[PDB]
Amino acid sequence: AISIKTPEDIEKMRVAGRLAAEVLEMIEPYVKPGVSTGELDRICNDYIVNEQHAVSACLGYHGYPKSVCISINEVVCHGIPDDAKLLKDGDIVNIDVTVIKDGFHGDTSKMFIVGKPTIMGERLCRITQESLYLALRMVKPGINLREIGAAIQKFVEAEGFSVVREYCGHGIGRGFHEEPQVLHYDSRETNVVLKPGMTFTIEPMVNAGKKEIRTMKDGWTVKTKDRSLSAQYEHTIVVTDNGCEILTLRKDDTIPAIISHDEA
Ligand SMILES: O=C(NO)c1coc(-c2ccccc2C(F)(F)F)n1
Ligand SMILES: [Mn+2]
Ligand SMILES: [Mn+2]
Repeated sequence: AISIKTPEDIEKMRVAGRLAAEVLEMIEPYVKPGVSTGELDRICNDYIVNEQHAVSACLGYHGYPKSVCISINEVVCHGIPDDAKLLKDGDIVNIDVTVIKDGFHGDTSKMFIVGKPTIMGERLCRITQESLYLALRMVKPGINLREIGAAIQKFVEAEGFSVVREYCGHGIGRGFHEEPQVLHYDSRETNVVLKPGMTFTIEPMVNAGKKEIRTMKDGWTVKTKDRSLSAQYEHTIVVTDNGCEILTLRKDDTIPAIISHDEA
């Protein structure tokens, strides 16, 4: 079933979501040419543990050995922080954070552009964030999750990009992954009517090239099959009585935290 969070549960999701957003805000001035993804991981984990008094949900997840995932360029997801992998001018890089605080999870990611943007890098990051934002503006009681997936896929494909099918957003709360599955494309299997107090993520992975992906021999790193660039942004939300509240909003987001469809 899909759990409906109590007001107290929602407040705990606000705290966890704020913490996960705050990791992303904290790490920003370290994301520069020449830094290793392994150092960025250590800076995040020390912050989560020592400052936030929280835990990373990534560490030990199915045996995953690091505290965040960092995905550069044609790495779609689950890039493993490594001391030998250096950021460089023109890179696009996703940093994906999940923190557990007081039993609740907050899950969020963004792209950073390192030094001077690529014109595809700029555009792929912007359109991927806008695909997330257009989905967030659709969330309100009574809409079907299926409409939202279809809208994201229409928007991304109109820009000549593709949506990765293997991964989806998800319910979230005391579990890192709960019902429902939030697909970022249209499917006949999606039939979920949203109600106030559902909490879930929207997190499209968008390739500049074709949709197919492949996993490296390391068992974790996922890349586009065509080696096109790939981008992702993720927010955790709660459905409210007339819209949604974005639990993981950052100062650099350009969508409001509270979206309401009442008035009109
Ligand atoms: O919901 C997720 N990210 O937003 C998610 C789901 O599984 C994972 C995953 C999968 C493989 C390796 C590492 C991870 C995780 F550590 F959780 F980020 N992330
Ligand atoms: Mn995530
Ligand atoms: Mn997620």
